[PDB]
Amino acid sequence: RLTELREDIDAILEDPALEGAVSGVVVVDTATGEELYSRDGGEQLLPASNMKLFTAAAALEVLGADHSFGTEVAAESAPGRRGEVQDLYLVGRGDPTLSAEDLDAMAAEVAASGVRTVRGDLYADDTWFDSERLVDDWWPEDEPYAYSAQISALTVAHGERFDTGVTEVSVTPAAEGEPADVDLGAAEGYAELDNRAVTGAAGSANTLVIDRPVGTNTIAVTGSLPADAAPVTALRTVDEPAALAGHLFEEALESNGVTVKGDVGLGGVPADWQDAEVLADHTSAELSEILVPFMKFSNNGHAEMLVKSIGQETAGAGTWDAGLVGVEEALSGLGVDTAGLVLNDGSGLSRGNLVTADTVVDLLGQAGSAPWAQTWSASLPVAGESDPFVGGTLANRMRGTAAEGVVEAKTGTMSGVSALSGYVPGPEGELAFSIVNNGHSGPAPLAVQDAIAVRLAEYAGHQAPE
Ligand SMILES: [Mg+2]
Ligand SMILES: [Mg+2]
Repeated sequence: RLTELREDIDAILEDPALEGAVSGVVVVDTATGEELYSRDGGEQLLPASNMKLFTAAAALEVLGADHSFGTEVAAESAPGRRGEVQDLYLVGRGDPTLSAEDLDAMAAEVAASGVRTVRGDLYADDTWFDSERLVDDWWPEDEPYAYSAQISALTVAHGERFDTGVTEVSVTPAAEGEPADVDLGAAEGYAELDNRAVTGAAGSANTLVIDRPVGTNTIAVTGSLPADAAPVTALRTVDEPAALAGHLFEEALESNGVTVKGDVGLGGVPADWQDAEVLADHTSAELSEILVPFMKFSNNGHAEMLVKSIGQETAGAGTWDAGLVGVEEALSGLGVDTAGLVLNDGSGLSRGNLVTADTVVDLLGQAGSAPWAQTWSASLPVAGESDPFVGGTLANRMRGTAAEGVVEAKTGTMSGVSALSGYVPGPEGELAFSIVNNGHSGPAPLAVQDAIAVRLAEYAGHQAPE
């Protein structure tokens, strides 16, 4: 039965989609330690989003499953008779799930604590992390897109997926030949609008492009939207997530009867504030719950914020340098051999990252026997599951195969990089596998990945749901 599987995987790795690609494929029985399959296991390869596996493990190790994140509002002193304060600080400590709703709830707390007037300015404080918004080797053309959002300790998360540092742009067609209507969402009044888009004739081609040109906080909309087209919605990043948070909080204050007379900007709580008055605060859900939308949907901002939070925890430095060393140390401390790990970020977006398939499976084995194994396991996309919060990036892969409902694995993709690594829960024993592909010139080898993962599921005794 073992030689059957090995022959089968060997035949899967023959697929012409892996023409000129390197592939790290390792399968280990986690109960025995038996190496079921190993090809190019020690080879160093970009992991893409599989880097999140290391980040998630480390974050659970360093911060704990029960770790939560805080945001607060501070004035130099409490409001008096007149209910007045001077300057006001919204302070973010790295909550990657901070919503506009949470901002409104804090705005109400500010109101209810007796503030009627912010006579000075409103400042957005994200100094808990450094102001290095983007990893060096990340590509500037990626910057407009949600997965490349700027990293800040104070950032507003959009939606139930908590996509950080973005706004939702809605483009609605008007009459043919009239400008399309562009609604900027949260960044209305914050980001700049450059709407050059038109409504094309009904039945015409949709050529709508929504950009944020590099180094601006302008949403540039170009192209044409057909008169009869459904509205278009896209997540677009903004410059300075904290300042958008500031802007949104300003509106939340005005909405809860708090008049803000000054300006909204970045600034940190001054050193010379002896006893800052916390007028509002908010506590995130615990990391174990945050791990779900992070890992299911592969949230890049979450990963990076978690690296900086690790940096803060191990070193009081909300920093990639410190956080990445913190990941490496936490992984070593877990028994993981990190010899082949090059860490350049937490998300796996950076092309400076390296792993080996051996390292991943090493990690999977180590994570499996950890006190947080289950929260870690629960965060992983489950093959073929319809519920996006269950199936995540594997929602529409391996449906109607033995893998459906059983294989828990993290996906990874970008140009010339693809990865699938996780567990195949066995009525035999729990298998761990890592499939990392670099180089392939055409379609990502998702069917190869699925083929292996399906074969492993069958091998572990599973059968396709019908
Ligand atoms: Mg606004
Ligand atoms: Mg099943």
